[PDB]
Amino acid sequence: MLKYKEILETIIEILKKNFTESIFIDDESVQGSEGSCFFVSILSVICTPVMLNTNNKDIVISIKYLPKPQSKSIRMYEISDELNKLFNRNIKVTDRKLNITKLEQSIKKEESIYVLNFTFTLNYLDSVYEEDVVYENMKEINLNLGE
Amino acid sequence: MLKYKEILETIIEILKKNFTESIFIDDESVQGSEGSCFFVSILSVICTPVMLNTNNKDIVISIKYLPKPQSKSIRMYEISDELNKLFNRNIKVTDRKLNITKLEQSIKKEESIYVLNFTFTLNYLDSVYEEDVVYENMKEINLNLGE
Amino acid sequence: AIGLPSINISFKELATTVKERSARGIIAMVLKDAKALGLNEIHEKEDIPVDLSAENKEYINLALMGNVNTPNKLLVYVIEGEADIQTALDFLETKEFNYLCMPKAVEADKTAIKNWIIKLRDIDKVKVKAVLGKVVGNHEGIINFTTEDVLVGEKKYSVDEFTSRVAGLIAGTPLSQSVTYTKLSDVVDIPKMTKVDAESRVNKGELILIKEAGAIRIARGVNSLTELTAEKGEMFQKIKIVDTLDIIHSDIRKVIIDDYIGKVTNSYDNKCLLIVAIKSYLEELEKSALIESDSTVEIDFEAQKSYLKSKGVDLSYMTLQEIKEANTGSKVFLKAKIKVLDAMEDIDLSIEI
Amino acid sequence: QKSYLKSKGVDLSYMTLQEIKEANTGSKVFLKAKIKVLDAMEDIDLSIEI
Amino acid sequence: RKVIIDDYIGKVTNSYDNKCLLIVAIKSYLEELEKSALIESDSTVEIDFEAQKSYLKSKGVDLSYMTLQEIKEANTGSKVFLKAKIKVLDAMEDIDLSIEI
Amino acid sequence: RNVMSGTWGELWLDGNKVAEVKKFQAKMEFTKEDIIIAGQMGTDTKYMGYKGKGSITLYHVSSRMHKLIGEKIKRGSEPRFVAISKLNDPDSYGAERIAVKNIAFDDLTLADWEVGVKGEIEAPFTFTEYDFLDII
Amino acid sequence: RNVMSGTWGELWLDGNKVAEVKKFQAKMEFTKEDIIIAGQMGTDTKYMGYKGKGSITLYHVSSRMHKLIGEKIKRGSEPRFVAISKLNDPDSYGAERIAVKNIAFDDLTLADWEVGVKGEIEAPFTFTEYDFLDII
Amino acid sequence: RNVMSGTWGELWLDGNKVAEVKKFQAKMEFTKEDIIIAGQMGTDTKYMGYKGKGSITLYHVSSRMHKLIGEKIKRGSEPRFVAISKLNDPDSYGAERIAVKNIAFDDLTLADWEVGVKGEIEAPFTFTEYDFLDII
Amino acid sequence: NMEARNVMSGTWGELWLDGNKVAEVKKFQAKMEFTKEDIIIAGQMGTDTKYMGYKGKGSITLYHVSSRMHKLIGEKIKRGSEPRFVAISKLNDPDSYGAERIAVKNIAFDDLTLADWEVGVKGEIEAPFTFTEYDFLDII
Repeated sequence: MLKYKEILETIIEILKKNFTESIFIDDESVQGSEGSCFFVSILSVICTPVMLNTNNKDIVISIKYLPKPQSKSIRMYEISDELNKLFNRNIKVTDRKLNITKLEQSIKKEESIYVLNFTFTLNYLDSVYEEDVVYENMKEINLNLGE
Repeated sequence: MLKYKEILETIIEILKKNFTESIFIDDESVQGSEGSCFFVSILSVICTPVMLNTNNKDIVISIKYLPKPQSKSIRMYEISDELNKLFNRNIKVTDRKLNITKLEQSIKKEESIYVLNFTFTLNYLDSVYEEDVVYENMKEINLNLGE
Repeated sequence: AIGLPSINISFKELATTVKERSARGIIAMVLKDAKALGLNEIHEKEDIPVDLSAENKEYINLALMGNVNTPNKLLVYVIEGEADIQTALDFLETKEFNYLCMPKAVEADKTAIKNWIIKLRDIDKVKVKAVLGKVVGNHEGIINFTTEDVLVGEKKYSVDEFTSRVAGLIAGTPLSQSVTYTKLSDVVDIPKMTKVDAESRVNKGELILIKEAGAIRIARGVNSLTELTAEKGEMFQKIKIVDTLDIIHSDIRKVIIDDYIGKVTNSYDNKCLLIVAIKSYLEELEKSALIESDSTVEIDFEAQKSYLKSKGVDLSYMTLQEIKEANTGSKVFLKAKIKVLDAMEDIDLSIEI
Repeated sequence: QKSYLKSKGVDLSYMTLQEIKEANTGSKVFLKAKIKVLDAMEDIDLSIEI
Repeated sequence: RKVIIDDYIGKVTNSYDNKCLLIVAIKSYLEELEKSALIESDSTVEIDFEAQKSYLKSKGVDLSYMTLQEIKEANTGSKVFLKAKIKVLDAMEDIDLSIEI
Repeated sequence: RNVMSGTWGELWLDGNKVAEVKKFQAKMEFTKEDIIIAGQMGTDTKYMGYKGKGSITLYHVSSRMHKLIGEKIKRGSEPRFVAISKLNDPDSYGAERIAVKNIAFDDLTLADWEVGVKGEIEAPFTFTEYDFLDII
Repeated sequence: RNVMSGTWGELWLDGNKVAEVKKFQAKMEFTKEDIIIAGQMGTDTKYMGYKGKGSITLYHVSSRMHKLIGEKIKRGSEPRFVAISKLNDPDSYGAERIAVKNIAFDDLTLADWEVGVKGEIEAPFTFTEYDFLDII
Repeated sequence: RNVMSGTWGELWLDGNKVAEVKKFQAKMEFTKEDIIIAGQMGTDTKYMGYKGKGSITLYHVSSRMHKLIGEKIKRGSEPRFVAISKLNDPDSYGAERIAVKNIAFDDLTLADWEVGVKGEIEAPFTFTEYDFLDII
Repeated sequence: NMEARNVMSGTWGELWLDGNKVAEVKKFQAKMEFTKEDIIIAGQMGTDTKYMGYKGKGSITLYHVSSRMHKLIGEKIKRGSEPRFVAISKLNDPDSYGAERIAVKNIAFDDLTLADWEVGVKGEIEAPFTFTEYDFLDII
């Protein structure tokens, strides 16, 4: 089908092109980094059967910005306004444009620092197609009359 | 009826065939394991009477992946996309195909690490059939006329 | 490709619009004499080869008249007087026929004829019938008849030569009705025999001739199948039912071999289409009131289960629907249950004053 | 249009059909038409049942 | 044959309307022949659907989507297929008469 | 044995498989007339006939419904269709097939859409007679 | 003593036990006519008769309802049925049985299904007379 | 392949693009008459015609609807309009266009507002005939 | 044999009056009433009838699109000369077996409506007529 790794790599590629700061996926990197760094991950996936063969899937994607010097809070709003432009309507992966139904962001206090959380939801229909087996030709077809 | 152990063993067998990493059920093993290991358990079971003899049962099954080296976060998404194929529509236990109504997964932060949680719901009707007792033949059947 | 422009007008007769499928009425008879060696099919009574002997001519005459209608087709094989038993049969195998009678009915021929009939009816799935005098084999294919010293036309006939007339009588009758309890006027006189003897013979042995009321008539004309099996049942003992079943089997074999072999791949959908075609054929048979209306055809669960067991699938537990749609492979197994209408033979009526 | 875009080095190994139909062709426009031409009757067949 | 060769060959296009006109002309000729008591007027002329289906399947197009009525109106190229049924009269030659006294 | 689920529903319309489908429904209403018999308080009823009704719901993947009837309706000729519905649940005991014949549609939806909502199309219909296949 | 629960409900239709059943209901409506008597403000009513109504709801395990009436309805002959309902709660004081007779069905549901929903079938009906057994 | 979303909806009214639009809807109801044929229990129907209905919903950015019909209606001359709706989803296979002709509006909303609520205007209409473009 | 679609619909009817097509037609009707006399025969209880003649009546209904009906007869009625007209009605339903076309000749109108209007009500005109002769064309 449409593997999640492809979507994740596409988002990482976009963020790598646009922003100079490093992008990490695992927690040890964001702890070890000496400067501000992005964090990208898939939050939740909900699959619902709507057809005999197709499924309705909703994907929520979370982007975080963690400023380590912590004196660069205005840069957070700058990055938010820059981010808002890239994800207007849809994103393109394996040439299948996925509608972005909603955009939500919030600034909350985590631990002793303030971080930016940016989320959006994708919606698309994906289906499984089972393998087709080749059958032999029929010969010597007999019937019995029990009654 | 349909024992839960059979369903659990079927799921463990599928995961053992597909993935090389070890699968554990108890907490001491996942704490003691030196590498990434799966965790499989039955989350909740809800029974509702819909007939004189049958019951409607909903089963929620949880699969967890805990990467201990913690530098293998991309392997988490790889395992998620691999898992998505095995549990498309239904699973087969004691030759009774059980419909899978919904698929839900999420990546959250637990303790100091990030883990993958994968859930799905099964729905089927199960019934109890009481024992039948053999009765004696009737003889010397008398009636009294009180009035 | 491109040719000269042309206009063509065609005139043809109206179509008969009858399928005709397998042949319904056709008789085969073998007799041993020196002349006219080989097959001599007889279209009608007027043309009889003169080289045949007088006794053979009388045998032809016995085989000629039918109970209700003249026989549709008569195939006669001429075998030499000393000629081997086997060769005639093997030659006839190539041709298709419905009924076989051997007027000599020598005790040597009965065993080979019975065995050959069984071999076709079981091994080769070819439905054929043979009528012989003193055969005891109670297979549904074998028809056995016994009546002593019958005198027809101020001359005495033996049982064996009269079996030819009996076979012609059976073959003449249409499928809709039965030969049971019918009057034949040619037989002027019969040996005397009581009703109790006739009942004792019919209940176990061959069909026999009896005299009652105005004329001498057949008595409960049925094939003798005294052994009973759960699959065959009692209905297989009656001659009309088994004849109708054999006609159905041969016709459906022709229909199957025409189109639904080797031409298309076998899938569950193809099996459903085949079942639909057979169902339509059975409905058409019902339209003429040969069988019952509500006959049903479905996949043979038992045969497919046995075949899958032979393949080592080990279906100790498996869903029924999955078995009915499993991967059979080269073969297709079907089972049909039908009901065959029988002519009225016994009537009960009660009146209150 | 697919051939022309291939000549331009777009490398549309994967690309949506609708996007190809509305892509930036440039100076040229490519069209295809399917029509059916009526032909005078030349051969006639007729069958009659008595 | 004479009428067809003289009039309808090479002079008009092959379309459903032209086929209908040719059918009407043939039917008119049959009606003309009827008054001579040679044949009966019940005769009908219509498009042979089987021949058209055979022609289309020989071409190889897929006729599943088109409606059954549409198949008759489908283009048939140069070929034209027609179907007719008639009944031919005869003079009385055998007479059976029975009277009841 | 389990109640057969509606997920495993397939529909063929005029010999063409309808891949996109959400609901199918066919129903039969009998027409009854009240009759009062002298001496009886109970009011018995007489069966006079029946009428067929049903509807189909499907996602708006393609303009399937237009091609069938849009051109013909304006011309004044009404087309009649045949539909087959097969419901085969692996858990259930068996599969049943219904042949609903002589179908006439009540309405045609040219276009319908709303911002943020996936297209959904439903079409009621009426039918006269039916044939039954593959009983359970 | 406790109110008898609806879980312990059993229904026999034409002598065959209906294993799959969700609800059963039988009811009796009286027909009353308003009569005004001179000198009285109160408006008294006269009893003129009754009509019987009810419905059954059951899961779509099998094509039970088709075999009963589907073939007969098209031919024009209406069948009449007899149903028995027994409600036996172990907590309650006793069990009661109702014999509802001369039942005629209002509709027949050939097929109905929706994605993700278990099949459910309901069928209204009307009846004329009843007999009562095993009073409480 | 995906179901076309309603977000990518564009509407042209009388050759002028309607930038502000929320919903569009066009529909066709057929008129059927019940006919009972002797000897048949089924009740077949005859097609007698059709009627067109639809509605538009848009935000109250400007007084667009007034300029079209407000002056003409009071004078007694009814104007007829032509509308085109195009639905082009990038995910979907293609785009379809509908030409709905001879449109007559049912009502005119001079003013409507409520405290704390953005202005929203909807207007039903009826149409006679249609033309179809860019099939899918 | 019988199918519901075959029943003809009145939407497809059309009318020509005096060789001109009348587009704003609502309904057309023509009928022939036979005149019969009761005759009693001696010895028979059943009363029999004798057919003696026929009389034709009909009517036309049409929307008040234009003042067509005035121009035909308004002045000639005052002058004392009564006009006569010929009407042709053709009913052609595509589902039906075929179209039928009946021509009605020697038409004389019963009345003329100068003006008939009411507020809030669309205009309509109805005119009954009597005819004498008719011919058949293209009947099924």
